[PDB]
Amino acid sequence: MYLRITNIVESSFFTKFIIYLIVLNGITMGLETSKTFMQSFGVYTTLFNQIVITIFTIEIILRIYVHRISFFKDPWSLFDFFVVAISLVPTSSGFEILRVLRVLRLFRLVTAVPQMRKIVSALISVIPGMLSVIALMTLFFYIFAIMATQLFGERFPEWFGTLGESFYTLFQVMTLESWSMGIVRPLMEVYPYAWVFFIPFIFVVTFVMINLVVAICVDAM
Amino acid sequence: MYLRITNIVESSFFTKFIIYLIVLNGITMGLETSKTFMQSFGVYTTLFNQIVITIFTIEIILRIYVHRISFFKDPWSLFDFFVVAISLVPTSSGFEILRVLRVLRLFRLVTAVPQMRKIVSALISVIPGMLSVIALMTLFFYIFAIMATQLFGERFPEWFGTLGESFYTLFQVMTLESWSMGIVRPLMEVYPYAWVFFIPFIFVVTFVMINLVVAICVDAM
Amino acid sequence: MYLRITNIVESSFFTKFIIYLIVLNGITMGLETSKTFMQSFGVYTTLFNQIVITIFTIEIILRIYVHRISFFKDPWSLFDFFVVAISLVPTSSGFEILRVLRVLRLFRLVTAVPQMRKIVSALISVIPGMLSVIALMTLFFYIFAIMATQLFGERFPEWFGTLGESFYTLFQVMTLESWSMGIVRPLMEVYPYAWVFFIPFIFVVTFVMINLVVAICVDAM
Amino acid sequence: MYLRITNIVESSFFTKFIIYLIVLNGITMGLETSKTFMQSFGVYTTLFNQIVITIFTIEIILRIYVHRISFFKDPWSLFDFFVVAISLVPTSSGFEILRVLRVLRLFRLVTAVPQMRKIVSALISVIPGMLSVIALMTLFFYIFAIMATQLFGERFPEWFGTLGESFYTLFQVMTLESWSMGIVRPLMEVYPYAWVFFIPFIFVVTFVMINLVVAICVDAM
Repeated sequence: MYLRITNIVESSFFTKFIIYLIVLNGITMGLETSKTFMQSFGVYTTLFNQIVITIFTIEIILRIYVHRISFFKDPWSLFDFFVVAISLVPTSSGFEILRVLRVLRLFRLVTAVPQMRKIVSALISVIPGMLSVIALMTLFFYIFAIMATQLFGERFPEWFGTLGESFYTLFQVMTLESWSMGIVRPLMEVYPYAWVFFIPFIFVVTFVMINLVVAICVDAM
Repeated sequence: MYLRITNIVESSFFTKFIIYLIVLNGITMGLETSKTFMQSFGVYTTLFNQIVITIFTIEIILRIYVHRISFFKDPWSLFDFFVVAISLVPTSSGFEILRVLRVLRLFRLVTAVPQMRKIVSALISVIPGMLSVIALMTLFFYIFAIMATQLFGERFPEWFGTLGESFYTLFQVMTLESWSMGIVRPLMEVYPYAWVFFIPFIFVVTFVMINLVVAICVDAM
Repeated sequence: MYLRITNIVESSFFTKFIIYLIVLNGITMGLETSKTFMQSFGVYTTLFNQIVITIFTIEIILRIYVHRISFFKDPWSLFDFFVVAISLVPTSSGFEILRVLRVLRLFRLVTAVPQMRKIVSALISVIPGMLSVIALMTLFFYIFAIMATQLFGERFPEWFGTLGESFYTLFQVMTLESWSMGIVRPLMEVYPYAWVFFIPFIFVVTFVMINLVVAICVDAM
Repeated sequence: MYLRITNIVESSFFTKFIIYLIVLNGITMGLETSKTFMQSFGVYTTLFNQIVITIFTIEIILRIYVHRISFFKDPWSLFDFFVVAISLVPTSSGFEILRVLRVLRLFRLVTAVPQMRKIVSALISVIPGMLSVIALMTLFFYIFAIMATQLFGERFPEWFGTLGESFYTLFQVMTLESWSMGIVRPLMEVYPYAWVFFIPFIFVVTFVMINLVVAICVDAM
């Protein structure tokens, strides 16, 4: 029966059918959002969901047979696998994160549809040639975060009282959001030289970003 | 008479004249702004308005005869058409949106004048080679908008209570405006892990935009 | 005597002497800033100023003789001329703008010193191939500014009650500063669809900027 | 014994060992952050600190013998030298700045590890080809800082009362943070034309930065 199913799976109708449900369930997720719609077509949608997830487990099963080991070595199928598994976990139990994470299946539309795979693929290919810099940066944040925690955490618990607190704040300063009016001016009210810690941080972190950008452009060209 | 008129439309004086009015109506449009001016040269300008729209419906007609089917296949013509059309809709009735959209006619200066067309044409030519990414992103915003609405809309109605409110807020976060001080810090007051939903979102969204820019730059090369 | 002076001006000592005073007066301007220093070396500096400006008028005079018409056709000398003229205007009379504008002479250091001329020259060379786009943009702002003045100036006098008010605000939105929390969220409290006017504005204005950037990189390469 | 030691320093185990401690002291540095941890493994870590700095002064010495004059001519060596030196300065005395600067040792991980050196080296190599612009800009900030101080320092002490306060504020405006809502709008409440000093400043500063980026990108190509 292998080739029998292998012809169903490998078929056109099959994919088109799946890609059909994606956009269908996708639209349903947006309506499941409305408190009103839920009072009307409430159940209609709830059932439509259990249906799709079933149809999708069947599909993922068929695909594994038709691909055996190859499947669990294909990034795209792996995703499809993991994304459907989450959707499988009972509506209740544990936290509703999983209940929310289910919407991640709409990402199935990137997998199932070529071109999308193309862009995503092209974007990710760039990541590798950025890890050296990304690593440099994380070391940088780690070092400055530890320094900030012990330089301002005492009098500024909210923004630097912790290593993670400091990580968050330093990240914020990097995006340049409210860094002066929101964090450094207030800080200088107690530590007049805090600017000696942040301006440099801003320069180094900005310079890198600039370079990083350059890299991608020049390397792609 | 075809060739008779066709020689008027195709004439220099014709274009130069139309371009003359554009800049004139254009200038008079900025005075129509002054509460004071409107108390003096008020009517002068009002009449001058009906005059220009007249002359312009004339011009648009002639052009259609001299071009027939070709006119309604010319992007620039079409624009000129739809922009003068609006300007035609009666001063009253419905809403004043239309009454405001009239100023869109000053865009005719991009049409009537070469060079401007080159830039607009050059800018737009790039759009098509961005649709794969723009689609990817929209999908992304859609998925995260749904998640956010069901994760923070209960306690944060203003920013996430709705799918559309969430779209707006997520766009704001993308432009990085007030994302930390104004949205995420407050959010973490109730949801300590909210940073796990927004930092990644900021990374993905930022990465893409970076790439997209590379593309505009690389492809032009 | 021409060649006599033409040998003084054209000399090395001459330039080095001028470039010397620049950095000298430059440092003096930074001290003239201190309320304290002004209570001590107050006059010392005030005289040192009248001296330099004199020495500089002499210099600019010599240069004109040694160059005649060529002078008033050299951008760099013209600047030097205009910048010294302002410094000439009496300390009193009119407004102190001129009194402040005097500090513009420190820009003499860009003129007098090569390399600086080089960079400035290279930066400005780019401007020309940006005017088409810059023009497009100014038209854009003009049109949207007029629209905003008549769409929100009534209920938001501070930010849109005027054509110029609107120009300023729209510029702010372009730099993306407080555009949502600061201007559009508040605006939507009265005009729920204001986002339909600003998001597009943000996209168009951002797209252009992105392109503009690309241009310079690609054209320079 | 030269070659005897020279074979230890030059050995793999030597480097791997040093790199081992870096990551160890590194990890222990993030725990030294926890108020709690310090109440438990408090001393454990404290002693482990004196141990590492010891081992490191040893390592730095050996290296100097095996390299002599070459050591104090190696940027990376020098860094390792000056970073361990600080870490040597007694826990007490003077200020704890030094006590905090100790964490800078984790930067040794950039030194001791190749690849990291490549990036840092690659990033820095670009700096030199930016000094002409960086000089131009600094001149610019200096001139505008002086002007601003004498134009708004009287009524706006916090942001412009001083040459240095002005430097800080102008830098903030350059990063575009809160420049309108937080600085210029308030300013215009007393000085209606302040927009004539800041928009141009924003244009010049933005233009340059754009170019500077082009340079990093173009030159790498």
